[PDB]
Amino acid sequence: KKISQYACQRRTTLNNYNQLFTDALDILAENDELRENEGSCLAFMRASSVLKSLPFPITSMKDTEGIPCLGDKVKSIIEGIIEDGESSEAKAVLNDERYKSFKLFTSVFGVGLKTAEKWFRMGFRTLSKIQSDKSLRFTQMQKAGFLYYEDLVSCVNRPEAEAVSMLVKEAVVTFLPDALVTMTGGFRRGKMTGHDVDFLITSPEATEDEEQQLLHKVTDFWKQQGLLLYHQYHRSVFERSFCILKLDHGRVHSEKEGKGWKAIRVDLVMCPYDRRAFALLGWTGSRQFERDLRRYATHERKMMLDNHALYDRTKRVFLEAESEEEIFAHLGLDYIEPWERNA
Repeated sequence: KKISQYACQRRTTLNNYNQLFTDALDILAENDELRENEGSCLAFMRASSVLKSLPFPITSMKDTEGIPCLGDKVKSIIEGIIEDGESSEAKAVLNDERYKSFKLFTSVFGVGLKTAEKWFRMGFRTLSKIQSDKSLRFTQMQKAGFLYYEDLVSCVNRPEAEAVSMLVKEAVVTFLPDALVTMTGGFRRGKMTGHDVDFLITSPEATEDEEQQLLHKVTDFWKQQGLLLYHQYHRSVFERSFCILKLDHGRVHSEKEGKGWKAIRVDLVMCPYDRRAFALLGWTGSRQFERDLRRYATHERKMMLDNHALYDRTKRVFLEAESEEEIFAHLGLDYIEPWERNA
């Protein structure tokens, strides 16, 4: 069996035998991303992704034979790690001032690349200086990011994601009692931690007006309960909401006070019932698994896959699916479980 270049033709569990290589490659991809070197970034991400799927650790350069997405630049990074136990290249990025600042500024909710470049070019290097500056002005998203900084930079754990899950279902069934709530993202793929909790909401019986208003009702309901700390909606091409919820500690059933609550990033997506298999596939990730799913669909099958449909260009028909298994089968792909999509 020859290893495929597509992550959607590989099984990638959270058991990484090559973390010494993939951690170095992820730093190198992140660096390029923060410099807007998209091509160099995507190239590092594909190499990192293929090594995460390996059932054994690389111990020599010979172990690298037959593996796709392993260019000449990437091979020199691999050899360097085999020789020293560390990547001088990734260590350089870790010591780079632009990398250090961009990673720190974008760690604030509301801060993207244009805001992080602006602050860096003003001579700012710490959040303390940003926050106390009397001339800087911030967006409502950034103020929330600064206000709940420590809680948001703290990992969201599985008991917390479940405590959030209960709050989402309770709020949703108040307006659409037949609605299906599904936890997506890294938590669906078996991750222990995340930076946020994602949910997909859908209703068999709901009308166009009912699905358009549900996220507004859910948030108004949390606002009346005093649980909403921040919210931002985004029109349909799905109805989305990006919140910051107040999560009381008494709601968290873990093995483990000083302020009995934690601010949690929650993302909600409402989708029409007949597009649910596509939305679940699209919102489960990982990001590399999606990119390869769409790349394989286009290059191999002459099909167009997105978050709401699968179109066959040869047959001139949209392909229907009531499940992710049906989408895989239409793509001519063996089914890959959510826990094998950690590409």
